[PDB]
Amino acid sequence: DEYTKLLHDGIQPVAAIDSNFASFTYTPRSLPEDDTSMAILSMLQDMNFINNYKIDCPTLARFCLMVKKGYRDPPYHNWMHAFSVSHFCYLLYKNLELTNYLEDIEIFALFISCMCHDLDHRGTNNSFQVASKSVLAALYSSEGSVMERHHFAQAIAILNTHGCNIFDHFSRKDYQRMLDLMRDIILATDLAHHLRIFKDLQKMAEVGYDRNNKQHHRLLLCLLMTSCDLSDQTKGWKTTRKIAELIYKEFFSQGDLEKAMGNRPMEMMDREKAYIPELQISFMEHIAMPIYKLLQDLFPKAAELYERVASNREHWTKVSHKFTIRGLPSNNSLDFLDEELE
Ligand SMILES: Sc1ccc(Cc2ccc(Cl)cc2Cl)nn1
Ligand SMILES: [Mg+2]
Ligand code: NA
Ligand SMILES: [Zn+2]
Repeated sequence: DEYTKLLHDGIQPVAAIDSNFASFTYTPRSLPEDDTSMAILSMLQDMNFINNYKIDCPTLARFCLMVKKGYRDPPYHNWMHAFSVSHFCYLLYKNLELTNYLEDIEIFALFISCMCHDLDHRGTNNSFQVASKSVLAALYSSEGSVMERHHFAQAIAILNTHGCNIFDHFSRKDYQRMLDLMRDIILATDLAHHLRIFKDLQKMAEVGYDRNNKQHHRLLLCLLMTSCDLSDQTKGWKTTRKIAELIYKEFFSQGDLEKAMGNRPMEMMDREKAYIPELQISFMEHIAMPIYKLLQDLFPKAAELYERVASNREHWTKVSHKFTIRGLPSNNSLDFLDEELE
């Protein structure tokens, strides 16, 4: 039983999970899925949020289980994505020393937002609102349908479930503050939102981060959230390769249906038009690398993250020069590439 087992698991120290658990080299997708709820509790305890906010541990256990259950099983947008995004939030706390830059409550909200940010994703994305089917239209678009309102609504539905409100003992002001933070942070996972605020993020990085500037706190939270969402690109080759398989398996299931029903899919969802290495390069150069470059500009200790993403972009570039990979094979695996690179 998940609940009894999670109650019996108490709250472990992070040293009981792995000595590298707080390292940027750690791959949280290596952790067995049955141990991830325990790891969530361990991270919250290690960041001192359980004690400092007087969180009821049974209520938190139930909350964690409800959030996990609120994910479906498409290839990419599942609980293991939310878990690995949440783990990266913890890595930023530990390695960038976020308490020196943000309030305790903003960091707590960021972590809970990471857990909840893709709730009830069904492996479909019809959000781009572009007339072209080109990947470039998608990579530049700053408007869309905002699916992220639903993810937030699912989070609030969990909090409004009897026995699951981890914040119900908060003051009315702190309760509203937490929910407003969750809304803003979850809405920030929309790439259209990121593209709307990009110029303001650049301006912040140019002038320098001001810990006394409240607009800078807002912008930084958005940047950190997107950096958590894309953190699979900051690990090694095997992670970026595996995640590309998942992203495109998910995309192609949508696109295959759209094509079958006589509709034009986005080109990145059309297995006949989607050159995966080239698409990965484009996403990394347009979206991911600039995010981690901004992060490095604000936090010199984040330099290794940018350099990992850049290294992974160069791996995909080598792949693109040696292979023409249009769509995915019938088994959805490009794992032969691991031996090709070394
Ligand atoms: S790391 C990563 C993350 C997402 C995607 C798919 C993808 C998603 C959105 C856009 Cl606008 C473009 C692409 Cl190509 N690919 N790689
Ligand atoms: Mg999302
Ligand atoms: Na996503
Ligand atoms: Zn996500």
